[PDB]
Order: sequence, then structure tokens, then C-alpha cells
Amino acid sequence: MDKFRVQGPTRLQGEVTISGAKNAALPILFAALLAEEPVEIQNVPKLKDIDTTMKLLTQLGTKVERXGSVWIDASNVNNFSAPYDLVKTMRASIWALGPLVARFGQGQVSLPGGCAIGARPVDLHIFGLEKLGAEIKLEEGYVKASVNGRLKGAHIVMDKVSVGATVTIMSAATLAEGTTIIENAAREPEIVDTANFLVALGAKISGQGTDRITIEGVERLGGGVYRVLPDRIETGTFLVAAAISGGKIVCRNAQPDTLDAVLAKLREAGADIETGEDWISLDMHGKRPKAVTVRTAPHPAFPTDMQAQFTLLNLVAEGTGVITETIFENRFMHVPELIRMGAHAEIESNTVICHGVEKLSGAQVMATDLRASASLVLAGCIAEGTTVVDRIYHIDRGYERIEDKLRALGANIERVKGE
Ligand SMILES: O=c1ccn([C@@H]2O[C@H](COP(=O)(O)OP(=O)(O)O)[C@@H](O)[C@H]2O)c(=O)[nH]1
Repeated sequence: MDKFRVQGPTRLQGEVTISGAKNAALPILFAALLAEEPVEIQNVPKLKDIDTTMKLLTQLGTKVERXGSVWIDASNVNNFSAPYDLVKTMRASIWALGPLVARFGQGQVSLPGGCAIGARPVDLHIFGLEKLGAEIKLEEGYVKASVNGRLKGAHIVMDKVSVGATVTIMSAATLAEGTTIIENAAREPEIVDTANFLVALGAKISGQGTDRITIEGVERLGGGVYRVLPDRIETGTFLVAAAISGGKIVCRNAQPDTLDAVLAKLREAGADIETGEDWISLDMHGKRPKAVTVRTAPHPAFPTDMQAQFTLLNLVAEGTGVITETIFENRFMHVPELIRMGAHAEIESNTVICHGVEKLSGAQVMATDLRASASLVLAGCIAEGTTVVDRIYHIDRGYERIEDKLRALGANIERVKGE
């Protein structure tokens, strides 16, 4: 059971290169299934889901290779089923569905448990495909989609916003006959990025990043080279790492425009920020941060994925700051952990009241959410003494070797075992 042993305090500073976004990488790999020619998917981080998708892909008949890149040649796909064995660990597996039937005429993805008493609905994908003209076949534990010929552009109004469904529907639509409109489509940068990837393969997509995405079906998708966008959340974590340690940090391979809310929020914290087209700088000038007020909300507003981090920030800044989760609930489980570190806060309903304190104290802490989990490691950094963060596999799944990046930042950190 991997644990993070952190020795603090230490001012985090210097340079950090941001990994590709796990959440743009995933949809793009599945979308690659659409490519009739070899594709170079660049800037793909090395995470477990990447490994899982690669397997799933190989299993489909696609020649799959990786490094910084993930080389994909899909023109041999002859197995149209993501088996229970492969999709078991990965929800995103569902993304195999649309590409399969849109390009091949059929696709079957396994629904682990599915109707398993607690199963995150996958209905949007299934129903989206249906609107597109796909024949659906449902039996406990699986979903089969097929179609005689091409998919049929359709007008789809989404009742629930879904990053997931948006990728499915938008992906299948690139091959369908005619035009497809997605109302209430997810607006996330990762969607814009997946759409851009498709346009790169010859697809006709517009409105990516808005509420309405329009897709004009085309003949076939080619190949090419494509760089996955940077990890916006990863970038924010690192910005925050310096913002709370009085550090100065430069984020390499970043993408400023995906962090409007986060950047403005840091300025409020008194941070000194500069940006270029591919880099972001944050400078505290040895200064402790100022308490800020935050409202997480749907993109492009303040990203809930930045919450645990800003909370931590507030917890060590000058003043009082309230962080309010407007959409999500129960997003404060990691706070008691921070309190065990000397932090002062009151969790009230969907909000956390923060009383910035001078210095944190080492402690054995733990969290399930990668973000909250990352914040703990961050805390270990600036806290007095020894901090041991348990079950860091959570972080390993979404952060590409955070310890290495942290060490180069001046952090005293050891990956240790408790088993
Ligand atoms: O087929 C679907 C897809 C999404 N959702 C709902 O929309 C939320 C967020 O969807 P999204 O695709 O953004 O994320 P995911 O569910 O993949 O974690 C989910 O938790 C569900 O509550 C649903 O009910 N059915």
C-alpha cells in the first residue's frame, strides 16, 4: 500500500512540466478507433487508464504503441467487444461503443454489473446512439449497438449534461449521414479538445465548448498527429503548491485559457501571475496568500476539481475565506484530515469556512479523492515535520508521478511502503 512520506516545511519552487490531460487523452484514444489511417496521439500521460485503454484497444484489433506518444493504427479492428475483463476497471470503456458502430456497424461493450444495484447510469450513451439510428440490444451486463449502413444525423436534446455522452454522441456523429446537433452538450476543455482531434481527422465539428455542438457527418476519418491538451487540474495543483509555500513556479506545457476562473482566483489570493501561450507563471514573492472566496460551478466557472486545493490554500492564507460547492455535495470529507494538521475550519452544509493559520503540523492523513489526496501531499510539504499520506494510489491514477515533479520543486518527499 503506497504511502507518501513528506518532510516539511519546504518552499515549493522552480519549474514543472504539465502532463497531458487524462480526460482528453481517454476520449481521444477511443475516438482514434474512428481513424482509418495511423495516428500519433502526443502528450499522453502514463496513467493506469491509458494502460487499460491500450489493452482494450489491442483487444479490438488495433495495433497499439506507446512511449510521450501513443501510436495507433486501427484499420484492423475485427473484434467488436470490450469484454468484462477489460472494462471492469474502467468506466470510460463505454467510449468504445460509438466509434465501433459508427465506423463498423456494430459494437458491444460490457456493463460490469450494469443492473448491479448501484451502477452509474450509462443511459445517455445508449440513448444517444439510439437517436443516431443505432439498433440497441440490452441484456443485464452488456449493451450492443448496431446499424445496417451509416449512422443517421439527428437532433439530440440532452436532459442531463454529460461529458461522457457528449463524447459518445459527438464521436458517432462524425460518421453518420447528415447533421447532428447536441443541445446542452458538456462544455469542458476536454470536450473541445476531443472535438479538435476529430476535426484534425477530417470531421466537421463546431460549437465545441458551448451548449450546442453541431456535427456534419463525413465519409471517413484519416490519421495524422495530435497533441492532447495539458492537464488543467494538474496545472492548478502546481500553481497552488507555490501559492501556499511562498514559492515562484513556472508551468511548462500549460494552456492558460483553460484556467480563467482558477487564474483570476489566484490573483485574488494576491499571487502574481503571468501567462504565455504555453506557460503559466505564479509568484508569491515570499508572501503568504490572502483568504479568498470561492464558488465552484459549471465550466468555465470555478472548477470543482480545484476545490480541495483552494480549501487548503484558504487554510493557510491570511484571513477567512468560504468555499462553496454550488453543484456537488459531500465534497468536504478530507477537511477533518486538514484539521488534524492544525487547520481551522467549519464545514457547514455545502460550504467550508476557512481560518488561515500560520503553519501546519505533520500527521498521518488519508483521502480517497485524487484532488483531496493531492492537497494532503501539498499540506505535507508546507507543514511542520513529518506527514504520511496513505493510499496514494489515488493520486497515482490521475497525477503522472507527482513525487518526481514535487521533488524538483524543492520538496522533501519519499514514496514509502506500509505494505
Ligand atoms: O449515461 C449517463 C451518463 C451520465 N449520467 C449522469 O450525469 C453525471 C455526470 O456525467 P458525466 O458523463 O459528466 O460523468 P461520469 O458519469 O462519466 O462520471 C453522472 O454521475 C450521472 O449522474 C447518467 O445518468 N447517465
